[PDB]
Amino acid sequence: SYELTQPPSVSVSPGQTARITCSADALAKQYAYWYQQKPGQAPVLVIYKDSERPSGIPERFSGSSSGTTVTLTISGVQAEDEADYYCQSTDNSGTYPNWVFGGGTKLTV
Amino acid sequence: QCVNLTTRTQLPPAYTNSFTRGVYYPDKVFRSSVLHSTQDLFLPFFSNVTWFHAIHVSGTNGTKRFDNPVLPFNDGVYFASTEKSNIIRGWIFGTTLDSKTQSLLIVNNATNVVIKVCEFQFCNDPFLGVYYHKNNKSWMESEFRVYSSANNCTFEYVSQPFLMDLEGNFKNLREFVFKNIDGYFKIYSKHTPINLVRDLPQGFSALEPLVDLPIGINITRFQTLLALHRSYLTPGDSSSGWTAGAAAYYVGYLQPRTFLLKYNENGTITDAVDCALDPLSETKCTLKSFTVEKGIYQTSNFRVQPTESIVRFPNITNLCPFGEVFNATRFASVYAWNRKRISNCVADYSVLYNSASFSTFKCYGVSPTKLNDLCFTNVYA
Amino acid sequence: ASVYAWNRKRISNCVADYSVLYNSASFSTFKCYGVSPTKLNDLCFTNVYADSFVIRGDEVRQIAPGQTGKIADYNYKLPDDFTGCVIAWNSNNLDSKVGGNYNYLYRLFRKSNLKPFERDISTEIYQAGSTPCNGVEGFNCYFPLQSYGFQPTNGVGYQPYRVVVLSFELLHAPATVCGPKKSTNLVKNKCVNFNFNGLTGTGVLTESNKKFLPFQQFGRDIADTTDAVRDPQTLEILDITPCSFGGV
Amino acid sequence: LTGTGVLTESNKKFLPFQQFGRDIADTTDAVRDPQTLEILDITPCSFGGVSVITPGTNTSNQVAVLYQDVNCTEVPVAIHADQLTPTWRVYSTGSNVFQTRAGCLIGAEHVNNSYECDIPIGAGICASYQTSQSIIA
Amino acid sequence: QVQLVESGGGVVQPGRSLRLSCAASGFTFSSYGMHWVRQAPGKGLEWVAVISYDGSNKHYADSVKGRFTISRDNSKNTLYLQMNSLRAEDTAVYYCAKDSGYNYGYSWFDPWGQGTLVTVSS
Ligand SMILES: *[C@@H]1O[C@H](CO)[C@@H](O[C@@H]2O[C@H](CO)[C@@H](O)[C@H](O)[C@H]2NC(C)=O)[C@H](O)[C@H]1NC(C)=O
Ligand SMILES: *[C@@H]1O[C@H](CO)[C@@H](O[C@@H]2O[C@H](CO)[C@@H](O)[C@H](O)[C@H]2NC(C)=O)[C@H](O)[C@H]1NC(C)=O
Ligand SMILES: *[C@@H]1O[C@H](CO)[C@@H](O[C@@H]2O[C@H](CO)[C@@H](O)[C@H](O)[C@H]2NC(C)=O)[C@H](O)[C@H]1NC(C)=O
Ligand SMILES: *[C@@H]1O[C@H](CO)[C@@H](O[C@@H]2O[C@H](CO)[C@@H](O)[C@H](O)[C@H]2NC(C)=O)[C@H](O)[C@H]1NC(C)=O
Ligand SMILES: *[C@@H]1O[C@H](CO)[C@@H](O)[C@H](O)[C@H]1NC(C)=O
Ligand SMILES: *[C@@H]1O[C@H](CO)[C@@H](O)[C@H](O)[C@H]1NC(C)=O
Ligand SMILES: *[C@@H]1O[C@H](CO)[C@@H](O)[C@H](O)[C@H]1NC(C)=O
Ligand SMILES: *[C@@H]1O[C@H](CO)[C@@H](O)[C@H](O)[C@H]1NC(C)=O
Ligand SMILES: *[C@@H]1O[C@H](CO)[C@@H](O)[C@H](O)[C@H]1NC(C)=O
Ligand SMILES: *[C@@H]1O[C@H](CO)[C@@H](O)[C@H](O)[C@H]1NC(C)=O
Ligand SMILES: *[C@@H]1O[C@H](CO)[C@@H](O)[C@H](O)[C@H]1NC(C)=O
Ligand SMILES: *[C@@H]1O[C@H](CO)[C@@H](O)[C@H](O)[C@H]1NC(C)=O
Ligand SMILES: *[C@@H]1O[C@H](CO)[C@@H](O)[C@H](O)[C@H]1NC(C)=O
Repeated sequence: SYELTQPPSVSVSPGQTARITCSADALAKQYAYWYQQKPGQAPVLVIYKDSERPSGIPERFSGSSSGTTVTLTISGVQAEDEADYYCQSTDNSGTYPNWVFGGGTKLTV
Repeated sequence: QCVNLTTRTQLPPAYTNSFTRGVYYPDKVFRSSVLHSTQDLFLPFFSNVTWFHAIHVSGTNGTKRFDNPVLPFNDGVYFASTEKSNIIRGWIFGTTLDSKTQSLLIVNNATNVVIKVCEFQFCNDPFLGVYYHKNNKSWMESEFRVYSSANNCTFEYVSQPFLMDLEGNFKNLREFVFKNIDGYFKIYSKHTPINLVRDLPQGFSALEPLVDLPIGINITRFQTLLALHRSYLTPGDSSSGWTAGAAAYYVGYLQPRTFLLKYNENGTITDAVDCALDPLSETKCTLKSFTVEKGIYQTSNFRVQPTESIVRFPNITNLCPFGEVFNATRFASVYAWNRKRISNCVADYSVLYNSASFSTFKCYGVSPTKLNDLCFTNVYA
Repeated sequence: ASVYAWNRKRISNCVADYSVLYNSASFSTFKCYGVSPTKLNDLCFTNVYADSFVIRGDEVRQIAPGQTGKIADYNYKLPDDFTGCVIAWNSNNLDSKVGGNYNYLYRLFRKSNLKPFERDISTEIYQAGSTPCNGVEGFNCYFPLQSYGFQPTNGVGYQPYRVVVLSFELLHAPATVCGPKKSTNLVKNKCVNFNFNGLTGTGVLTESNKKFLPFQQFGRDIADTTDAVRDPQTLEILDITPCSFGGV
Repeated sequence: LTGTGVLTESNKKFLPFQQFGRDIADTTDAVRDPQTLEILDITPCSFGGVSVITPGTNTSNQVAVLYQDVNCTEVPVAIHADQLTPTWRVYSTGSNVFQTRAGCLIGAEHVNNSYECDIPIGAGICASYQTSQSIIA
Repeated sequence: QVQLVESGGGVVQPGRSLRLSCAASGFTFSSYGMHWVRQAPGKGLEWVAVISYDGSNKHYADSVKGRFTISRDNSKNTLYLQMNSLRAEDTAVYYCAKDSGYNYGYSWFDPWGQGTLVTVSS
């Protein structure tokens, strides 16, 4: 039911930081997950549980949450990170579990 | 909304010993330093109680599935639970446990008790989904997956939780005796911390009264509500749920017994004797004392109780002609009253009040309730 | 409410004065079992439940312990050890309407007799015959509930009768509802007629060192004389000694 | 006629106008079964002809039982040991079974040597608590 | 390389049935739940369907409740999204993903299949 509010696009120069923040009223009480969808490729998990990085993802990617807002920052914007980034949280409000996504960010290097 | 779990596969029964547990306070009169004899529904001493782990891991692969069987409710039940993580949340009581008949819901979340009597459409596997929040982890939010729909609610009751917060070998014994007598569901409970005793402990704890619920429903079967910490969509290989069911619950059935309860100076039941257990207890109940002296004592019968009843009536098929007696087109005058002999038939008065309403119905020498289970020699109308 | 689903209401934390009912309602039936109606003023009750429904005039005789019939078997049965008062009054002016009041239902058929204070609100089809009903009405398959069908031109035994059954519990628990009697002062260490929560007696009272559980009100060592009571206003526990000093 | 008891077959003969029987006139000893015309006599289920021989509770908690005026082979039948708890099945039968003229004593060890009487069982039989430590008769 | 390859996607007229077959390899298929997520062209991802590990439970988005059905064959380690009565808004790149959490309230999608383009032709 609740919609995650994600910015349409960000523009970051290379060799810098790139914080991607999406906030929702239930994001302060439920976990959020980050996926990267490179153009022409399937989405891959990047940050899950708001802080935890699975193996195979480079160490640049780091995540944290600040109450309502959750954020995804990159410790060095390489050209390989130019992609689409999405949020996800699980709404248990209805009879059965629901999975809500975000709009997505166009990150440009 | 309900979620379908796997087939229970009918695990074989397992029993354990209940060393003098299930004794509750029968009355609300402060008694001090006296031995009181009460005949009521008590769990027999040293009985075989049926123990079920909340989560059983019995498969070769390592399947974890709740053992939530629907179990009978024969004249009362003692539900004892030894858990450490609040995975048992409550019970449901009813006969058909569907929308046809009324059912009783008892469920315990983190804040209060919800007691509801409605016509619940219970699913096959009722449970509560439990998930901790992201930053606090001090309480557990609960998602109710017990019934599909609830209608015709006639009771509502909220109070402080029956089950205390159990949030690592600090198991606890929570014991409750449930009785449904004369339209009231009576609940009696005691909470005691236990230590290194896997099964039921040896000792005596008296169950203090909790609530008397005027539910006014018929109860024949009951089930146990469990908390599902793991996920039904993705089952973990292991450790997702609570430690392969170290937690467990015990079910025993009350029976009509005579107990000698010993109230101490502070008013507490400190010891009891089951008169039907051994001959020493029969002597104790005959003498009304917990200490007997040397010698021989004649003891009255407390050892045998009838379990089955037989009815033997003559081979009579036809129904009595009460239509001729009661629905005649003309009746005799009072000075010449009509006497008719009724014989060789079955006296069923339940067919009479389908359409006939009797303003006066007075029975002398017999009670009207006992009129069904009786045979008469000669009947004159 | 209807008799098949009778309305049970809890009465607590108030004063049970029935003398306010003298002006408005006249009760055709007022029968108290386990208590006398004259002693009803000077008594305190622990829990009171009002069971309210509507029956016919000919069926008011069935609201009694030890009775049988249609209501006493299939609709509303009172226990044998019933302590409480059955109240019933004619309501032909209210319940019955012109053309037929079919808003009150009753249970013709049930597989077994009701147990005391049980409510069956199930509307499943009764299987009178050997053939299964299969959830549809037909021959030997009757809907268990039917309407009274009240009319203002009906007879007295077919007229509406409103019934309230007040179920009590006397002198066993702390009481929340009491009678119209006005409380007085406490005279300690003197021989005086006393009335504690409806418990009447004659004797002397002393202060006691006993401790009562919160669900306990009276105290009996030997169970034929009330030793100690919890005074209703001040929560101190007073034990009662008989006034008679016959040891002379 | 409702009751609780045990029934045996009876050799009594009833007149055609008789249905119930009352030799003592306060208990219906015999009855005619309604379906099959055989006559069944009703014995009470209560077997109160049992006496518990015990030492002090301060001394011990083990007892012996004397079933009065019955044979030792009919003790499980007379007390209905099938419908009893398994703790009473210990005293229904066992190795320590002694047939006396007063009754059948179960739970005490018979000894050929004789001592003075302290717990009088009867018919010349006495019981004591003597040596591990057990009840002897 | 827990790999999920799907196939069976193509152009279609509205009001015709199309069945999507997502194969699985490299992991215990029966031990993990599975989802379907669609991504409309030029728009973000959207979840549509759930199947349980056994297949005993399934939920669908309120927009496409009842109009699709989802099933799994544990023997052939293949996931199925049987779709009926397609509309104009159903055009997307459907992805078969795998549920990745073991706790009740929350879940996520760690592996994802390459995608099948379901196109509706008006
Ligand atoms: C435990 O359950 C009770 C009853 O279901 C909850 O209490 C009610 O919560 C709703 C919100 O969903 C409120 O609108 C009501 O006013 C509450 N009633 C009472 C009597 O408190 C309670 O919030 C639940 N607690 C938790 C932690 O889930
Ligand atoms: C119990 O709830 C059911 C819900 O279906 C009630 O059935 C309907 O109730 C409404 C409102 O009283 C009536 O207008 C309908 O005519 C009823 N339909 C049926 C199927 O009878 C039902 O009346 C409620 N009461 C009890 C105690 O059964
Ligand atoms: C309470 O509900 C049970 C449901 O089983 C009732 O038991 C059934 O009663 C019918 C009516 O005689 C019998 O035909 C069934 O064989 C019984 N089933 C069982 C399992 O016993 C019971 O009668 C109900 N109690 C009351 C007072 O109505
Ligand atoms: C639980 O299982 C039942 C029975 O398999 C599911 O109910 C069936 O759902 C299918 C698909 O929607 C229907 O075709 C059947 O008609 C339903 N049968 C019944 C008995 O209702 C039920 O949906 C499952 N619960 C879930 C998926 O959570
Ligand atoms: C419990 O069952 C066992 C096995 O049948 C039996 O040996 C034991 O005596 C029983 N305990 C009881 C009924 O007290
Ligand atoms: C954490 O839970 C406790 C107990 O419910 C509550 O008092 C406190 O406000 C909560 N704090 C947070 C961080 O929500
Ligand atoms: C009763 O309570 C008193 C409180 O002082 C305590 O000393 C005593 O041990 C208690 N008696 C028993 C045996 O419960
Ligand atoms: C009594 O006779 C009347 C008239 O035929 C009939 O309507 C009614 O059903 C009869 N009642 C009974 C109980 O036979
Ligand atoms: C009852 O009310 C009287 C009058 O206000 C007061 O004096 C007395 O203390 C009260 N008793 C209580 C509150 O227990
Ligand atoms: C009574 O009826 C039953 C059922 O048919 C039958 O088995 C039995 O023999 C009959 N008894 C007599 C005495 O006719
Ligand atoms: C037996 O009595 C003595 C006093 O005569 C006492 O010291 C002892 O504790 C008692 N033993 C038991 C087991 O009651
Ligand atoms: C008891 O039964 C045995 C079995 O043979 C018999 O020898 C003995 O005489 C019987 N005793 C009495 C007193 O009937
Ligand atoms: C007692 O006497 C009997 C006589 O048959 C004999 O069998 C038994 O062995 C004797 N026991 C002892 C301890 O002397």
